[PDB]
Amino acid sequence: AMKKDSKAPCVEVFDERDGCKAAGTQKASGDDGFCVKVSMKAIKMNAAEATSVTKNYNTKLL
Amino acid sequence: AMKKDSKAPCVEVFDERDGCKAAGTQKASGDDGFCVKVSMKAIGFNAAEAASVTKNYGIKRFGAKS
Amino acid sequence: MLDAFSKVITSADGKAAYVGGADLQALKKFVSEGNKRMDSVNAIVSNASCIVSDSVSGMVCENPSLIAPNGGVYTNRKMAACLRDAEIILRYVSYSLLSGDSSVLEDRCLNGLKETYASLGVPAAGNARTISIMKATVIGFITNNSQQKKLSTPAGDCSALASEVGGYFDKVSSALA
Amino acid sequence: DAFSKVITSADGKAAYVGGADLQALKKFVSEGNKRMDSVNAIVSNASCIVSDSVSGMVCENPSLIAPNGGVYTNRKMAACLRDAEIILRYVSYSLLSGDSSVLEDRCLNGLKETYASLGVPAAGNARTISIMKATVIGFITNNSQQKKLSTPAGDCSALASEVGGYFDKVSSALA
Ligand SMILES: */C=C/C1=C(C)C(=O)N/C1=C\c1[nH]c(/C=C2\N=C(C[C@H]3NC(=O)C(C(*)=C)=C3C)C(C)=C2CCC(=O)O)c(CCC(=O)O)c1C
Ligand SMILES: */C=C/C1=C(C)C(=O)N/C1=C\c1[nH]c(/C=C2\N=C(C[C@H]3NC(=O)C(C(*)=C)=C3C)C(C)=C2CCC(=O)O)c(CCC(=O)O)c1C
Ligand SMILES: *[C@@H](C)[C@H]1/C(=C/C2=NC(=C\c3[nH]c(C[C@H]4NC(=O)C(C=C)=C4C)c(C)c3CCC(=O)O)/C(CCC(=O)O)=C2C)NC(=O)[C@@H]1C
Ligand SMILES: *[C@@H](C)[C@H]1/C(=C/C2=NC(=C\c3[nH]c(C[C@H]4NC(=O)C(C=C)=C4C)c(C)c3CCC(=O)O)/C(CCC(=O)O)=C2C)NC(=O)[C@@H]1C
Ligand SMILES: *[C@@H](C)[C@H]1/C(=C/C2=NC(=C\c3[nH]c(C[C@H]4NC(=O)C(C=C)=C4C)c(C)c3CCC(=O)O)/C(CCC(=O)O)=C2C)NC(=O)[C@@H]1C
Ligand SMILES: *[C@@H](C)[C@H]1/C(=C/C2=NC(=C\c3[nH]c(C[C@H]4NC(=O)C(C=C)=C4C)c(C)c3CCC(=O)O)/C(CCC(=O)O)=C2C)NC(=O)[C@@H]1C
Ligand SMILES: *[C@H](C)[C@H]1/C(=C/C2=NC(=C\c3[nH]c(C[C@H]4NC(=O)C(C=C)=C4C)c(C)c3CCC(=O)O)/C(CCC(=O)O)=C2C)NC(=O)[C@@H]1C
Ligand SMILES: *[C@H](C)[C@H]1/C(=C/C2=NC(=C\c3[nH]c(C[C@H]4NC(=O)C(C=C)=C4C)c(C)c3CCC(=O)O)/C(CCC(=O)O)=C2C)NC(=O)[C@@H]1C
Repeated sequence: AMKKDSKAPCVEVFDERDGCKAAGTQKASGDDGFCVKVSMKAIKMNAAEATSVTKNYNTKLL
Repeated sequence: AMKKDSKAPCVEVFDERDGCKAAGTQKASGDDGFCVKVSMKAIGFNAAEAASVTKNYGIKRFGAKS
Repeated sequence: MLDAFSKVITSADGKAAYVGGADLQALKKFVSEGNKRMDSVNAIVSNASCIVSDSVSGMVCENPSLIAPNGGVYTNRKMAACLRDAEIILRYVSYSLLSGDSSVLEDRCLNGLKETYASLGVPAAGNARTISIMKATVIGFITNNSQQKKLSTPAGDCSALASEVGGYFDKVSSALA
Repeated sequence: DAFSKVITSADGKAAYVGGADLQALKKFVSEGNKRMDSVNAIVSNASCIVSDSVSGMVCENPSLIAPNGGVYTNRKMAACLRDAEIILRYVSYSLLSGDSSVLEDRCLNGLKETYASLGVPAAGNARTISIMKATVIGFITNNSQQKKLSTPAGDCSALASEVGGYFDKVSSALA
């Protein structure tokens, strides 16, 4: 059932084949450069984006 | 002196005069709807944006001048 | 483990799962066109904000009564709830594309949604248009038909994955009609 | 001093100013309300401002992305986009506080020399800053074409000139 808690799967995809590493980001096992992160997060309301759409909806992407 | 630690002031501005409040977000005294938040954080690299600029730099967006 | 992603859906620990190396190689093999599929999921999530904003904006610009008094997204509070919903739906679609099926989308996002919207007066026509624009936008990225921003991928044909993600949006549309 | 201490704190943990404190802060600098909308314009659009400016630097001089180029490889491009955002944020803080002392002390002092040692090209920086400047002034003066600010209609030319001056401080330091 849809739980009414605004929680959705947030997926992040990483391709670090170029060899560039940030400290404290190694959280899975592997050395081929690939990683996928998935978490369940409450999707929060975004007042700034809401305000902008109200103002700017009639403008197509330029 | 510039400290080479990537740290910069991160300012957020809030105008909640419309009376919409989110639970647990009251962080200072006041009821006029205004707040300013400032923290000092290291600004992180954004691989996705970098990859996109490399690909798309030649596209003029936003109705900008050449 | 092949349940790496799916365990997150039911977990109560609030912890992310990270899948790499052999575990990721197995999950990519488990579904079709693993590499192009990851690029497609990445296209959705990396652009989620602009996808949601352009879609809700197009819903309003084609039907500006939605933002007039008594309208579906009149007031910032309602406009925010709508953009939030569009994002939630977009994210369940992104997960469907990652996992290779719509079971979680149907169970945790769509099951009971139409009833909720009916009780709230969230207009079905507007919802239909937001979904159709989100669908068009995602297909646009995946098929190299995005004019403002192209994906940074090897050149090739992603039409099968575009059809698959299209099917996922269609599950949403059919549930809410 | 509420914000000032955030700059000098060890963890840089968030401070919040609201109510009477915020009211007093707004009274100490000119046009407090328009100033807050102006700061909000910068930070709310930080990603697009930085992206369009660096993009323009490169489309004007595509050799910057060729081998040996200032932003060749994702690692270098990302460091550039980071610096652009860092500078933009020190500029936003200058507009908030009404002066450039923190910008000069913690962002600009030593920056030209650091860039000299790395081979970060001054001409590219100059273009990136000029575009960031034009973009921000664009928002504040209702000249942005894709997205307009949600503010009461009026004139913000004085604040646009002020923020222009903060960008010029950056340009001068890096020239
Ligand atoms: C934050 C994104 C923006 C939204 C949303 C919006 O409505 N406007 C936005 C940005 C913006 N950009 C400018 C000005 C310039 N942008 C560029 C880079 C662009 N031009 C090119 O030739 C290329 C490469 C193909 C680009 C990526 C340039 C050169 C400028 C002009 C800078 C100058 O005037 O010296 C503005 C300012 C208003 C305008 O549209 O010109 C905004 C608001
Ligand atoms: C994620 C933002 C985008 C980037 C970056 C990019 O390169 N393309 C992006 C978005 C995108 N949008 C569409 C399609 C549509 N967008 C709208 C809304 C727009 N049109 C309007 O009339 C108004 C109100 C004035 C808007 C805000 C609409 C209606 C569509 C068409 C939907 C359909 O086909 O039924 C696409 C798809 C490719 C295209 O340009 O159509 C992209 C990639
Ligand atoms: C109603 C649902 C709105 C909406 C509100 C949200 N506000 C969010 C964050 C937030 N707001 C403030 C300002 C508020 N707190 C104060 O202490 C004072 C004045 C004394 C005010 C005016 C702050 C400081 C914050 C951040 C809190 C923090 O830093 O911990 C917020 C959270 C967003 C998120 O977490 O992603 C929401 C949802 N949002 C909307 O879209 C509708 C219109
Ligand atoms: C070098 C400076 C790059 C760059 C790298 C960054 N990566 C960041 C986050 C991140 N990366 C991964 C994938 C990595 N971890 C693994 O365990 C594996 C495989 C086993 C890989 C390939 C993950 C999982 C994460 C996030 C970790 C988390 O969620 O906490 C990252 C962080 C950005 C940030 O902090 O916001 C950086 C900077 N970034 C660049 O732009 C250059 C090119
Ligand atoms: C439609 C989606 C796109 C398109 C995509 C293609 N991607 C191709 C190959 C490819 N992509 C990746 C990265 C991907 N795999 C991962 O595991 C992750 C992160 C976890 C990502 C982001 C890899 C490793 C590969 C294969 C090796 C390579 O070529 O670099 C690809 C080539 C065909 C194929 O391999 O099936 C295509 C066509 N291309 C397009 O034109 C649209 C926009
Ligand atoms: C140039 C920047 C803009 C422009 C801005 C104007 N803003 C005006 C008034 C105004 N703005 C706010 C909100 C602001 N004050 C705060 O404390 C915070 C958050 C902490 C924010 C976001 C208020 C409260 C006010 C005054 C009350 C009101 O009128 O709503 C304004 C009116 C003139 C003035 O008050 O000085 C202008 C012109 N307008 C533009 O056209 C450009 C784009
Ligand atoms: C935007 C395209 C729509 C629109 C959307 C609105 N939705 C509103 C409230 C709302 N939405 C949901 C479903 C959401 N919560 C979840 O947990 C999940 C999935 C896991 C989803 C998809 C719920 C449960 C609710 C009610 C409770 C809540 O707000 O959190 C909403 C507010 C309506 C009102 O209060 O009157 C709006 C405006 N509205 C539109 O006009 C377009 C078509
Ligand atoms: C982008 C518009 C430029 C460009 C920028 C690059 N900067 C690079 C490294 C770098 N930048 C700084 C200054 C930065 N750190 C701070 O703490 C502050 C202010 C508080 C700023 C403004 C430092 C200290 C460094 C080196 C150490 C580090 O990265 O943390 C950089 C990498 C260069 C290289 O490694 O060779 C680039 C590419 N490059 C361009 O071409 C345009 C003009």
